[PDB]
Amino acid sequence: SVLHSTQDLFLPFFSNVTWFHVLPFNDGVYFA
Amino acid sequence: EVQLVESGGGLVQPGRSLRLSCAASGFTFDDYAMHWVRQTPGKGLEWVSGISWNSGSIGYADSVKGRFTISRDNAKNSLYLQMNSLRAEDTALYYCTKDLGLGIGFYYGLDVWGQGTTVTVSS
Amino acid sequence: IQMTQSPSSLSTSVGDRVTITCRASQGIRNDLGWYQLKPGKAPKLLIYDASTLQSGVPSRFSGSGSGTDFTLTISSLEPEDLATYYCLHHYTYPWTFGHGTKVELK
Amino acid sequence: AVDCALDPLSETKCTLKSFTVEKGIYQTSNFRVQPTESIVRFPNITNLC
Amino acid sequence: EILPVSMTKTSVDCTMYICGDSTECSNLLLQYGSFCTQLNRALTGIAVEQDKNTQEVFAQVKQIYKTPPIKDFGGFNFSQILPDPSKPSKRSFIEDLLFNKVTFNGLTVLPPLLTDEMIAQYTSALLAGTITSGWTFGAGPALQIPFPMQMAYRFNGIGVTQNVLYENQKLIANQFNSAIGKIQDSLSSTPSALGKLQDVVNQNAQALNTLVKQLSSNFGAISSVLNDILSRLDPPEAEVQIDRLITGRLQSLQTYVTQQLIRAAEIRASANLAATKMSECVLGQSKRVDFCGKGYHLMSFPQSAPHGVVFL
Amino acid sequence: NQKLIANQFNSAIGKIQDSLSSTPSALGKLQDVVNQNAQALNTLVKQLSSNFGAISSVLNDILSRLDPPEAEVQIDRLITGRLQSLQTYVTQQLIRAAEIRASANLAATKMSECVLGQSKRVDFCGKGYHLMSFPQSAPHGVVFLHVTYVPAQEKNFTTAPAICHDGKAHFPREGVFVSNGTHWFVTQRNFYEPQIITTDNTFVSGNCDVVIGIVNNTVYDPLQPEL
Amino acid sequence: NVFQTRAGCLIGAEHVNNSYECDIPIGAGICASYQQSIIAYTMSLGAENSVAYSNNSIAIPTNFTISVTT
Ligand SMILES: *[C@@H]1O[C@H](CO)[C@@H](O[C@@H]2O[C@H](CO)[C@@H](O)[C@H](O)[C@H]2NC(C)=O)[C@H](O)[C@H]1NC(C)=O
Ligand SMILES: *[C@@H]1O[C@H](CO)[C@@H](O[C@@H]2O[C@H](CO)[C@@H](O)[C@H](O)[C@H]2NC(C)=O)[C@H](O)[C@H]1NC(C)=O
Ligand SMILES: *[C@@H]1O[C@H](CO)[C@@H](O[C@@H]2O[C@H](CO)[C@@H](O)[C@H](O)[C@H]2NC(C)=O)[C@H](O)[C@H]1NC(C)=O
Ligand SMILES: *[C@@H]1O[C@H](CO)[C@@H](O)[C@H](O)[C@H]1NC(C)=O
Ligand SMILES: *[C@@H]1O[C@H](CO)[C@@H](O)[C@H](O)[C@H]1NC(C)=O
Ligand SMILES: *[C@@H]1O[C@H](CO)[C@@H](O)[C@H](O)[C@H]1NC(C)=O
Repeated sequence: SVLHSTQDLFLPFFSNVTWFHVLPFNDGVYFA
Repeated sequence: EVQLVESGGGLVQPGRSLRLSCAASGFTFDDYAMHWVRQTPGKGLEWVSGISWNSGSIGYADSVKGRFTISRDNAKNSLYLQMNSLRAEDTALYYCTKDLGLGIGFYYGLDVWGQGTTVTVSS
Repeated sequence: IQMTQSPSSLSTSVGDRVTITCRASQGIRNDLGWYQLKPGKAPKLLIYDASTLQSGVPSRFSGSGSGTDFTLTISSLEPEDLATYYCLHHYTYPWTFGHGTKVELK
Repeated sequence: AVDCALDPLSETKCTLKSFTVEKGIYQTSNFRVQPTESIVRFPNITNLC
Repeated sequence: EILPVSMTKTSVDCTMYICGDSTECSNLLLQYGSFCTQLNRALTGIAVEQDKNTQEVFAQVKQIYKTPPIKDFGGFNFSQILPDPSKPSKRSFIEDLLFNKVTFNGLTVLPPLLTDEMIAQYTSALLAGTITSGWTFGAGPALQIPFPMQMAYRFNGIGVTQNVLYENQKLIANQFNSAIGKIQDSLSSTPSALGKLQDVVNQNAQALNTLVKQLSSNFGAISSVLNDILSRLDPPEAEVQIDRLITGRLQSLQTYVTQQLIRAAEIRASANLAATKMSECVLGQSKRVDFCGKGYHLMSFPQSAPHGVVFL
Repeated sequence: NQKLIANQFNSAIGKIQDSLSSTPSALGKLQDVVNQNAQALNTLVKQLSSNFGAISSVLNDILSRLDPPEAEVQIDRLITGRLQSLQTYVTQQLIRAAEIRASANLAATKMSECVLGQSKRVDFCGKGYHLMSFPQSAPHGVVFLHVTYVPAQEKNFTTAPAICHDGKAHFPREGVFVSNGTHWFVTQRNFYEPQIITTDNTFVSGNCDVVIGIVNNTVYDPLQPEL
Repeated sequence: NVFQTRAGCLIGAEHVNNSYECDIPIGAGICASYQQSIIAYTMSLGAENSVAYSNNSIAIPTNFTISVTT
């Protein structure tokens, strides 16, 4: 029940990510 | 029946001095500000100078500043413009007008316009 | 304080509403006048202050606007109405006239 | 969550630490102009100490 | 009577002031981070009040009033207070006189919400309303009344029968006109006439100079130029030197901010008094002994002055 | 006009409830006070998590790791910072409290002048001519309901300073001389109640020469018809 | 929607010729309101009401209104 501000999160909001049906690993990667 | 009559407009050599007199009739002269307006043949109307009822407030156009003097005689009902260092650009049709206000306060505008006089500056 | 008047010229038919716009470099509160100039005739004071018509001026002419932007409107054009129009600010010496707008029949 | 750098409104929320922002004008950032390049001017000396 | 109403709005960027675009200094300043925010917030509050002060004193009536284009209202001139085209901002003769007499890093000055022209227009409206409608425009619908008759009402308030005014109208008018004439001379001759307003200006400037000067103090560090320390000592050692500067510069801001808060409070008190006088002295006839001048009060006129108001 | 006045008063009171409810910012002034105090207190609490240059912001940790000689240095940094944080807080409260005190004094004055009497100050107790005020308690404050009389529906009439009868100037003892069309009357200034000019309501000051604007008219005499 | 103001450059607001009562203060006599896009306009001091002033004319109220204020 608190709002905390931190710099840990690394995913930019509303960013178009590459779509695939070797990819460089740059400062972490989000996989879905 | 307010009538403003202009006089003293004539051909003048450049650099000479000329005086314009406007005669006022049909209204109380000491109850309204007076203004001078000139119509250039090739250009739109240009405001030249304005004087209040008691002569306390006087204004001049930037172009004519320092060469033109406006004076009024309340007793004689006459408006005088003195022109010095005349130049070719000055040639125009000069009109004496009557301000609706007193040159001070909240009401302004040129209610009455005289027929006008022609001044030509040429060599 | 420079006054800019647009359009420089317009052509309209009789019975057509006419709008003329005058703009000011700095705010002039409500001090403005609209003057009608006809060839061979002394200029005439149509409107003073912002929207106050002079006595003896037809109702068709109307004045609008405040501060920087000011507008003059003629509900219906008439043959008599075809003349140049000028806007003069009365805010402070020196008073400055606008370039002027010429109205002519199509 | 709120991404502060996404847009000005988002940034305002981060500064006010509240998701809801009331009507008004809020100063949330400072602006600077970055230097285009680095220029070094030294004396012209050939002699070696 | 001359009353200070507002002070200059100043905003200081704490980070830029303490650290000159130096990332190293900024990281050190992250410690005790709240301090920076608290400072900016405090100064912001001060700035907002300044706008509030001005509105309370001038923006009370929201209608514009104009006097008729006549030379005398029953022999009372009123010319000096009325607006003049010759004057620079269309201000009155007296107001013009008043404005003549008064004379980087992260520091910045924020423009006042109400421009001088707007304030001038407010004063004129108040003045016009009083000359044409007496004290009725502040209590509801404004109703016209001949000025000569208005003065008769004022005389009854002080306790003198109205006949006295009508039988000495001419004399009273001359006396009034003469007094107004002296006002102009008085302000001009007495250089210290507007000292009260001038003091406000000097204090603010003085404070700001001191703040700027402080940036050249070592506070115990090898140098007062941050770039130098950064350009000489290595990171571990530099930290020590930078901390000294941060501590000193940080303290300098707090002192400045604190003084402004206390000083601002004084101005606010003054503004509230000015507001009261505008309502009681200008928009009505006061019975308080010396609230509106010495003697039995009849009427008051408001004239705008830089960062303040002048009441006649 | 008792009935009319009563209805008007009742109607106004009815609107009060609606006004406060509709306008969310109606009690903004009181709300601001609450927020400022809370804001200040949050900041003070937050400051306890700042290092101020020490290895850590948790006192127990430093005590649980470094030895006494070294710990002193670290603790001093924290003490200095935390000490400064309090002074800043205290200073703000002093200045803020002063502002509230000024406000309280004004509230006290209004209670005595507006509620316990009828004030003549122009806008000390609402806009218009003050009649009476009612006090209502509000959280950390007070709300005053001011009842005022506002004139309305004005009409324009010709006016004269004095009336010249038999060479004697007549001045109204109370009110003003008004004229609708060709009839001259004397009326109270605030409200229009025309009454015939008579010796009873006017007083004689002198001849008819000094006054400027005096108009000729007849001043009725009550005694003459009986006699 | 890039406009220049004494306060500074303003973006995302559309200049409006009409003057309205101030809603959000931008400084230097400029205020911003949400009317749907945000609009920037010069604030208006007030409406023009002028009593006809004559030397022999007076206006007397013929009615009254009782008002309660908070
Ligand atoms: C109102 O007062 C002004 C002065 O403030 C009078 O105007 C001045 O009159 C003198 C001569 O008496 C002139 O020399 C000045 O040039 C006038 N103007 C100023 C600004 O001083 C004016 O006469 C007075 N009004 C009446 C009706 O007497
Ligand atoms: C008011 O009444 C008096 C007296 O009846 C008028 O005084 C007369 O004025 C005229 C014009 O000047 C003179 O010819 C008479 O001789 C005056 N009579 C007396 C007895 O003094 C006065 O004029 C009237 N006022 C108006 C405005 O009609
Ligand atoms: C004074 O104003 C009141 C309203 O404030 C008038 O009362 C109204 O009269 C009209 C008819 O003319 C009715 O329809 C309304 O219902 C009345 N309102 C109330 C609240 O009673 C009153 O008539 C006015 N007085 C005069 C003399 O004009
Ligand atoms: C009220 O003013 C009007 C002009 O607006 C005028 O015609 C009328 O005569 C005035 N009323 C009286 C009683 O004089
Ligand atoms: C003026 O008002 C009174 C009021 O009773 C009336 O008797 C008189 O006839 C009126 N005169 C007019 C309307 O000319
Ligand atoms: C009122 O002014 C008029 C001009 O509008 C004038 O004729 C009349 O004499 C004046 N009245 C007084 C009492 O001065």
